[PDB]
Amino acid sequence: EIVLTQSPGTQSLSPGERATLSCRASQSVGNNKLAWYQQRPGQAPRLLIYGASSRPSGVADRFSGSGSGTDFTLTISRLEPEDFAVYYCQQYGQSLSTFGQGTKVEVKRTVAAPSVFIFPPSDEQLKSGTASVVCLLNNFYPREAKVQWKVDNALQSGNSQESVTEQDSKDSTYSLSSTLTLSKADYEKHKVYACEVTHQGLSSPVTKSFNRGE
Amino acid sequence: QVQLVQSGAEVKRPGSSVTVSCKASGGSFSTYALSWVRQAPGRGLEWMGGVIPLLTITNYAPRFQGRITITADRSTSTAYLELNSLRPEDTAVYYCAREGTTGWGWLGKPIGAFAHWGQGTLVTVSSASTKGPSVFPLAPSSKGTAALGCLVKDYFPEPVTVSWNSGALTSGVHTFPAVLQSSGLYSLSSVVTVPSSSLGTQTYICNVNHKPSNTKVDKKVEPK
Repeated sequence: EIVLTQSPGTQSLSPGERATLSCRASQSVGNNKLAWYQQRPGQAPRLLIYGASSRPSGVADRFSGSGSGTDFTLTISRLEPEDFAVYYCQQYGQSLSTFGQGTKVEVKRTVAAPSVFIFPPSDEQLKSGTASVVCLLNNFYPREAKVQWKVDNALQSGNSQESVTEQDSKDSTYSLSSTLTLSKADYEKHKVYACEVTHQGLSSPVTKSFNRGE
Repeated sequence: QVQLVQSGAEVKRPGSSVTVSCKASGGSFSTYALSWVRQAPGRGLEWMGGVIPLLTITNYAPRFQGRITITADRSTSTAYLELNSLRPEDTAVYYCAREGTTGWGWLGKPIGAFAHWGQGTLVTVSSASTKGPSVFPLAPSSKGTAALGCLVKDYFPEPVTVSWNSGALTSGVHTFPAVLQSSGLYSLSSVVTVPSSSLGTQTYICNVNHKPSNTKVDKKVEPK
C-alpha cells in the first residue's frame, strides 16, 4: 500500500497570499498519477489537478500542480476568499488507491479574545431528570482554546463534550461550545458551577461562573 | 455534462447489510471506472473500491476486502455498493465517484481521477431509535451583546435544521456541529448574540426541524 502524507496540517494564510501545499509519497507514484481535490464544508470534493500537473477544464488557472516521484506540490498563486477549504491528494497509479488526510487552509486574522458566556440547565431539563451546563466561546482566533469545567472548584473530567464552528465567512473567527452533562442528583449536590477559558487573546484565564439556583 | 444521483440517506442496525445506489446521467457509463469513497464525520476521505462496468473487474480496499461488494448494472447505468456486517464505526457519508475524460464517448482518453461526484449518501449505523429532539431554552443571563439560545438535546439521527425567528434573524447566529453522546443520541446548541437593551422588546424563538423523526418545535427563549 502506498501511504500519502500531506503537509502541513493546518494552514494560516491571508487573502491574496501564495499557498504551497505538500504531498509526500511512501514510494514512487507510478506513471506520475497524483491528483489534487478541493472539498468545501458540506459539499462533495472537486477535482483540481490530475496527472500531478494537468488541470481539468472549468478549474480556475490559479491552481497548479508540480513535482514527481515521491514529492508533489499544489500551488495556489493567489488565495482568494473562496478557496479557503480542505485539500486532499490521491494517488491512482496503482491498483489500490489512497487519499491523504487533508490540509485545511484557513483565513489568518489579528487574534480575537473569546466572548465567554455560561448557561445553567433549564427548569424543564431538570424536571426531565438530567442537567446540562453550557459554556459558550463566541468569535475568537485562533482555534486553540481550552475549556476546563470546575464544579465546586474541582476539575471535572470524563463528561462534557465540545464543538467548534467552521471558520466564519465574514470575520474568520471560530466559536466553541462545551456542554457539561450531569444527572439531577449529581447536579444538586453542589453549588458553585464554573467554566474556565484559556486562549491567546486572554492574558489571564477567564472563569465565568454561577451558583446553582440563585 | 455527466451527473451522478445516489440513493437517499438511511438508518441501519448493527449487523445488518446496507445497499446504496448511484445512477449516471449524461455521457457514457460502460467504459469509465466507477469508485466509492466514504467520509466519516469530521474525518478525511477514504477509498473503498472501484469497478469498470464493462469488464466487471472489482478492486476492493484491503480494509473492506471482507464486507464490501461493488457492482454495476449496465442496463440501468447504475452502480451499487453493498456493505455487510455494519457496525457503529461505519457511520459516514458514502460518495459515488467516476473518473473524468477528454472527449465524451467510448473513446475519450480517461484521466483516472474522480472528476464526477455524487451528492453523497449519509448512512448512520447505530442501535438507537429514531427520536425527536427535546428543545430547551438557553435563557440570557439576567446580569450590550447578550447571548441567548436553544439547546437541541437528545435526537436521532442526523441532521437537524435550526433557524431563528422563522428566518428573520441571521446576524450573530451560531449553530454548532452535533456531538454524539454516550446514549447514542446527538445533541447540539444554537446561540445568538443581541443587544442587551433589546432583551425585553424583541421576541426570540428558535425553530428546530428534525427531518428523520418528523418533528418541528418553535421554542421561545426569554429572560428568567
